[PDB]
Amino acid sequence: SRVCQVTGKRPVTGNNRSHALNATKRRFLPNLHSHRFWVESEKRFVTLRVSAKGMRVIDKKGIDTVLAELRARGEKY
Amino acid sequence: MQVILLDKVANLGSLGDQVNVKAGYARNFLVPQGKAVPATKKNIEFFEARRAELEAKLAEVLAAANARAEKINALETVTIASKAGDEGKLFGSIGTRDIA
RNA sequence: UAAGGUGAUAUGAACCGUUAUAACCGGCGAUUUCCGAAUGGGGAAACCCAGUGUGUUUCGACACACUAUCAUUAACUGAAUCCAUAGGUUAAUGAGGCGAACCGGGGGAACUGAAACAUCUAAGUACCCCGAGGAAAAGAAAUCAACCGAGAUUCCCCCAG
RNA sequence: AGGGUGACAGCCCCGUACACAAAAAUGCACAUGCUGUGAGCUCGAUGAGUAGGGCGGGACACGUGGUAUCCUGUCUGAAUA
RNA sequence: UUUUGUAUAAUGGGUCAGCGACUUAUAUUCUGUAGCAAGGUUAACCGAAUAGGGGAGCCGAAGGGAAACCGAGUCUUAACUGGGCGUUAAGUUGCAGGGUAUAGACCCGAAACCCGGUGAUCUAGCCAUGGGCAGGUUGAAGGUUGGGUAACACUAACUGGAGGACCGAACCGACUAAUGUUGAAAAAUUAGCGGAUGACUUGUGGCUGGGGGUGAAAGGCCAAUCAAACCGGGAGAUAGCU
RNA sequence: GUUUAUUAAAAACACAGCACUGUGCAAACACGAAAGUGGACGUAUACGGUGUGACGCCUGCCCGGUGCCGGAAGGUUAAUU
RNA sequence: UGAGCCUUGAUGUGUAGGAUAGGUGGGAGGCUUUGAAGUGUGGACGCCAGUCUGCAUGGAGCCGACCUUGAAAUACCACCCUUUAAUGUUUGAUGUUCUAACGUUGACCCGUAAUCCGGGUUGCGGACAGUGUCUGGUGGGUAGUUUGACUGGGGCGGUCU
RNA sequence: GCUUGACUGCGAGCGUGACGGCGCGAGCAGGUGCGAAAGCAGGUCAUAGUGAUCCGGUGGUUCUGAAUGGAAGGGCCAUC
Ligand SMILES: [Mg+2]
Ligand SMILES: [Mg+2]
Ligand SMILES: [Mg+2]
Ligand SMILES: [Mg+2]
Ligand SMILES: [Mg+2]
Ligand SMILES: [Mg+2]
Ligand SMILES: [Mg+2]
Ligand SMILES: [Mg+2]
Ligand SMILES: [Mg+2]
Ligand SMILES: [Mg+2]
Ligand SMILES: [Mg+2]
Ligand SMILES: [Mg+2]
Ligand SMILES: [Mg+2]
Ligand SMILES: [Mg+2]
Ligand SMILES: [Mg+2]
Ligand SMILES: [Mg+2]
Ligand SMILES: [Mg+2]
Ligand SMILES: [Mg+2]
Ligand SMILES: [Mg+2]
Ligand SMILES: [Mg+2]
Ligand SMILES: [Mg+2]
Ligand SMILES: [Mg+2]
Ligand SMILES: [Mg+2]
Ligand SMILES: [Mg+2]
Ligand SMILES: [Mg+2]
Ligand SMILES: [Mg+2]
Ligand SMILES: [Mg+2]
Ligand SMILES: [Mg+2]
Ligand SMILES: [Mg+2]
Ligand SMILES: [Mg+2]
Ligand SMILES: [Mg+2]
Ligand SMILES: [Mg+2]
Ligand SMILES: [Mg+2]
Ligand SMILES: [Mg+2]
Ligand SMILES: [Mg+2]
Ligand SMILES: [Mg+2]
Ligand SMILES: [Mg+2]
Ligand SMILES: [Mg+2]
Ligand SMILES: [Mg+2]
Ligand SMILES: [Mg+2]
Repeated sequence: SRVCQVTGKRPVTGNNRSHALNATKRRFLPNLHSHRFWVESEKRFVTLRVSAKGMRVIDKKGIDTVLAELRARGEKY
Repeated sequence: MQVILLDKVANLGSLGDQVNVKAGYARNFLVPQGKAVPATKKNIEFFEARRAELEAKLAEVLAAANARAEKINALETVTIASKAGDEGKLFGSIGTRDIA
């Protein structure tokens, strides 16, 4: 599913609003990208489907800590 | 992304020069190819522990190497009994095996 | 608890019992085919077909038990590829499905009304979905207040159409 | 109270008021026994891709309105009694 | 019943019996009636449970002005001879009723819109696997032989057996007529008619699902239903109409 | 040959043939939030779409309009800043 | 090929003049053997006067209060207005190259007695492509709707205050 | 010829409309113009020359100003 493994960002629903304020249901999808992350503590690349925000979370927190959060949350990576 | 360089990168720095590198350069090249590691202000003291600890264990040896050359001119006189006879030939007994 | 009982349509037959294992009532047990989550594999539900291991004074064959999937954990095993990881085998624990309403969450109409209609309304209703519980949710101020003060949340009456 | 009984029964029958009852199982409460979790005092610490912002939407009675406040899909991004 | 107007040849009713349509709730206003009266009354709740408590509040006793503000006055205006609204008029809570409001809102009644399901045992197309086409005609290419050619070509006979080929049963269809039209049958029967080795036909199973399918295309077919199936739900949709 | 099962079998539909156009393969195109599937285990002598409709003689003039193709100078022109 | 910027280097003719005077403080001499003056000369400025500066030879010399002048020396310093040179660096644009993200519906290997998938190796593309958010365009492909009344029936026509 | 009464605030009382509204209006206050003065003038001989509300725009007005002071916004008068 279109779900970020780091942040949990999911598709969320909303409205497209025209100039006449006609409301048609839409979706807001996350900016998901499958990315290979180097884990220096495992000598290994880990591939995660991650939002661009999740990548910034990884840069700020470190992949070792983010993977610890995942394996606590299940989320078999 | 602030990184500390673990090695000389050509156009950036030299074995520790915290520079502002684009995150893709660091994320995908400098960290996996171990030229750098991010500057968390723990790695600015954890692998600049090589800047900190490997330097900090040198200031006390610099001071302890001064008290070792203090006992030099203390004794300076030994009972030497192997006489330089007719112009100094070694036959006697002074060093390195056994006195009882 | 008992002098009457063997459920009913529903008689009759053949019997049981009458001072305490007749029947009746209640507690705790026990038996509890096949299907069905159905779980050994399959399948046109109530059928078909196995495997392994135990045992069986005829060696024709019988009896019992186990064998699903996922998750978590552990042990043993084990690639590409040195360690390793993936993977694989076993064991242990738990889950699985059902169910009226209430509950929280994820999605989410239109008829309709506007005396047309698009904003708006209907309505976050109906409906679909996930999940839980006896209730759920909420909840211990980064809240209100107005310079006086109140003191988590929830529900009822007002405030106020 | 009520229900029956050959028509309408306080006194015919079953019941009712009232008073009694449990070998066994089980619940809600009190006390206690065991194994878990740690009260009380001292100095400290005080939840960051977060608050806030831009874009788009949603929720707040409140339709973007002069629109505070909350949520966040997207891009960003502080302070730290 | 509907109408200007119906014996009307306008509507409706075969008859009887039974059922079948102005309700309910909460607000608001007026009337009546009762209570208290410049006051009236409590709501939730408590409860000593139709009591009593509870006066939180609500309406009323003052209005004017957009408002600040003033106040039996006030607003207007720089200010009124003045003018506008007010002041000289008892309300309030029950009970009952008439109206209004919101709800299905007197009852019945659409075509339709949306949501979620069920359906390709009919039909349409496709997929796989199997079967069917009596009998009789025609006589393509090619081949053989002989002739002919420098050699090819070309030519005659014999052979050969092509074809969305011909005639015609099964089989598949459905051009015409008549019958039938409360049928024997919600599409047939009878006499004729077309195709009948093919773009044929048929059995069994399979796939495609509703704004979707499928369609040699008729808006045709998708279970006797199709310019958007069926079932259930939203739903008592709405109906200025009957 | 096909068709309005159940009032229309036809001149309608289809047809071989013709033309235009798209398509260089992860093809275009289509069904699909997507994965993927068909196209096709095919590769431009192929596939898709469109129109015309055996064959024969043929298919004339018009690019202003609408569309498509190509051009990109300049004019105008969004978010953004 | 476009702009920023600490710091230093260089841009300054009213006339008085030996002539390319922004100004205040700080002062009596700074510069010159990690190299002077007199010459040739590279690329610039230019009021055409000469300044700034690179380079080579050169080896003990350039510059003051000056006579003048509202201001007296780039004699050393310090701050800074007008002026334009230069990088580290800052972010802009086009193109080229690279690889390490990303892609691979290329090959081989393993999982694995598997044309799925994943991992690995390698090649090829490669910061493109593709995807998300935002955004202009296009958009009967699809959807929701509108398309008046009067009227000697309606429509056409006419009318509407 | 001279001038700005094509004035400001009001308005007894009337007319006309279902209503919205439209019309006529002496006279009062203030301040103007013309006339020597009486007086006349609140547009034009009269009857057509027009558009409700909403949403907003401009100017004025310390009327209001969501703790308070301001402001925003709103209201009021004028006007588009
Ligand atoms: Mg099974
Ligand atoms: Mg089984
Ligand atoms: Mg309507
Ligand atoms: Mg709406
Ligand atoms: Mg306080
Ligand atoms: Mg906040
Ligand atoms: Mg926002
Ligand atoms: Mg707001
Ligand atoms: Mg009539
Ligand atoms: Mg008559
Ligand atoms: Mg008659
Ligand atoms: Mg009639
Ligand atoms: Mg009649
Ligand atoms: Mg009748
Ligand atoms: Mg009757
Ligand atoms: Mg509608
Ligand atoms: Mg639907
Ligand atoms: Mg559905
Ligand atoms: Mg057919
Ligand atoms: Mg034939
Ligand atoms: Mg027959
Ligand atoms: Mg026949
Ligand atoms: Mg025939
Ligand atoms: Mg038609
Ligand atoms: Mg049918
Ligand atoms: Mg329909
Ligand atoms: Mg339902
Ligand atoms: Mg109805
Ligand atoms: Mg034919
Ligand atoms: Mg027909
Ligand atoms: Mg016919
Ligand atoms: Mg044609
Ligand atoms: Mg032509
Ligand atoms: Mg063009
Ligand atoms: Mg349409
Ligand atoms: Mg009409
Ligand atoms: Mg006139
Ligand atoms: Mg304030
Ligand atoms: Mg405030
Ligand atoms: Mg204002």
